[PDB]
Amino acid sequence: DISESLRQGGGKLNFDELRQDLKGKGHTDAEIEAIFTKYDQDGDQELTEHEHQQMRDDLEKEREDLDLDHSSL
Repeated sequence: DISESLRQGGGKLNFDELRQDLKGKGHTDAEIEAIFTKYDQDGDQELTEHEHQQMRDDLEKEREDLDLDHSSL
């Protein structure tokens, strides 16, 4: 509940869809679209779960800790 939205916040991140998470922040899409490419975490922002499924391998090479849900203190 504490974390990201649902359709976006729980599936895939897309520039236009990532907005579902961060709807309303920048001025023109061009500004945000470019800015993220350099400053965004992944510089991709437009990738669905289906595409993510095929392309990168995060968990292939990463170990999560045994957490419960959200716990940012």
